[PDB]
Amino acid sequence: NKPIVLSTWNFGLHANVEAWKVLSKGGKALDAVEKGVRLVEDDPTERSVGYGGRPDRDGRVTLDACIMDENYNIGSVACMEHIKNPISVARAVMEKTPHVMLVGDGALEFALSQGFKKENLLTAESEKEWKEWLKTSQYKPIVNIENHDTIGMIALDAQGNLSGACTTSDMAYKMHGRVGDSPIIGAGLFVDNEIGAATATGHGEEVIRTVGTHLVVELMNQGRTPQQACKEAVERIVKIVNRRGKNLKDIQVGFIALNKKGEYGAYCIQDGFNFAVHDQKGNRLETPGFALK
Amino acid sequence: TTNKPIVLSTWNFGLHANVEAWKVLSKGGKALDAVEKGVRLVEDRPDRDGRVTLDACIMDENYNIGSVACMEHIKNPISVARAVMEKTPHVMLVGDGALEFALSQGFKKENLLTAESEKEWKEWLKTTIGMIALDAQGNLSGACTTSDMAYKMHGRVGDSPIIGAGLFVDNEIGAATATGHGEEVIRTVGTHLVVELMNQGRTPQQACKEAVERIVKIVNRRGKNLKDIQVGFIALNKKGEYGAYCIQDGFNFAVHDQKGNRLETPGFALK
Ligand SMILES: N[C@@H](CC(=O)NO)C(=O)O
Repeated sequence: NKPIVLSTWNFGLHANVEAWKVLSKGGKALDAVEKGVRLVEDDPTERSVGYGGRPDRDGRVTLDACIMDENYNIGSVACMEHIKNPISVARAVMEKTPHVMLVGDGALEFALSQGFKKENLLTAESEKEWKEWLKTSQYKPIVNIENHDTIGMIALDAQGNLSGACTTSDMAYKMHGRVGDSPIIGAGLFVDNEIGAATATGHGEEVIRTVGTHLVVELMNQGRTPQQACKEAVERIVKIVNRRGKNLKDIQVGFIALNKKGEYGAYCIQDGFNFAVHDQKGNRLETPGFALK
Repeated sequence: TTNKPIVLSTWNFGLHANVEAWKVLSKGGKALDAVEKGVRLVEDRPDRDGRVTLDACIMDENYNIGSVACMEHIKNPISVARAVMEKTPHVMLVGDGALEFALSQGFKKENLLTAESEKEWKEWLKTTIGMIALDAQGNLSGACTTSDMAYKMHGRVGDSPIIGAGLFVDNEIGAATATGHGEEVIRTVGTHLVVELMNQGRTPQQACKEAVERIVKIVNRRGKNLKDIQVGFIALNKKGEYGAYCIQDGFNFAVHDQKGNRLETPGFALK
């Protein structure tokens, strides 16, 4: 039932508190996801443990984010530098332009024109670690409990409307200009008010290649419970990884989903993914099942 | 009875791209080379700041994908997209980083703004192809490419470089490529939708039409007038059956199999 908000990782547990304040007050799902994410972007303690702080291999912090409302309105930004609140900029792309995605310079120029301010997002430690990783430049992207940077959040409000948001600076030491799943509708996020929503975390390339969240939602449309849909999407990714001659231990993909009745579910390739669910009973960290036994 | 090889592409000028793909396919070549060469032909207006930025993506028979968006100074984006897929651990590069990669792979940096495109942009200030193929081995691939920024905001990205929007290929199901307003293809994840419908037992024709019909319903729920929204798809399955459908009339597509290259007009929803 409802309202209910679900989100990826510890960062999501934190974002959930603000999201829930909006939701419990009868607020719009879209404000609640924007407001929950902004709570973590703006929390200096979260930033200080690395939130939104990963640099690409050129030492540049570049952010991917998108947001989706209950009526297929979307906004997204990819490879955006110097702006701390990318979800809000994505919301502006949605609301203030006839486009759905800006990237690079253009996404920053647009942010600046909407009143957002340039700041340095690169902490000294991250800079230091970057300088150190550059000695060998061995790109080994990892996504787990100790290494992640995503808030994917999906919520059903009091009116029975869905919305969602996804955002990251991951992956650290990506090639400059690299875009993950986080800003791509149907990869890192998809919301259809008639069926359900889903968001994701893990190796973005794999999410993008399988159009993961769209698949999850289409599986809810085809009769699956949210959990079953996440499981089947993950099982699709597992087959594809194998057909590709790759080793599944190198790949983490986690999905969470919400249907229109507020039922929820979650599944992942590997153990080492958790999500946060806040309904009327409170805010909980749950760990779903996984395919790689 | 499989119909292979077969290539389809969007719009009238698909006829010509099809002839380049067919040179590859008629010799038993890979779908992947066929679509690449095909949309290269199309490659051989700027954004509102006078900058020519290009988008492309490519998808082969085994879920390999590559994509470039808002990339400047490189004529043949589809081939950089192919380099992304094959030579990087990533699937999409944009902006300056896509260019820096292109240059490291030996692509030539060039000026893309023609004499007359420049003067038409200054003027305005004062006032695209998808291709899918099935090769002789029975494998699919797809490519699309776009170079018209239509004076949009610097950094705007349409559907051409987004997997599941402008292009999707599943070798155990089929392939689709999209036409029409990028923002609407993106929002509806159009080509992934088409292919999952083929996976739900629709023929390519039925999947294109039902995709479009779901999207008409979405446009309705958004309070927009269908006349302002153009979306369409062409699709191919593993048996070489194909189809095509759109919201509105006036889009054609080109199809080449052993019966030859030809232009066809699909059905449309807006009557
Ligand atoms: N999906 C992100 C990585 C991630 O989930 N990080 O927690 C990416 O590919 O950029």
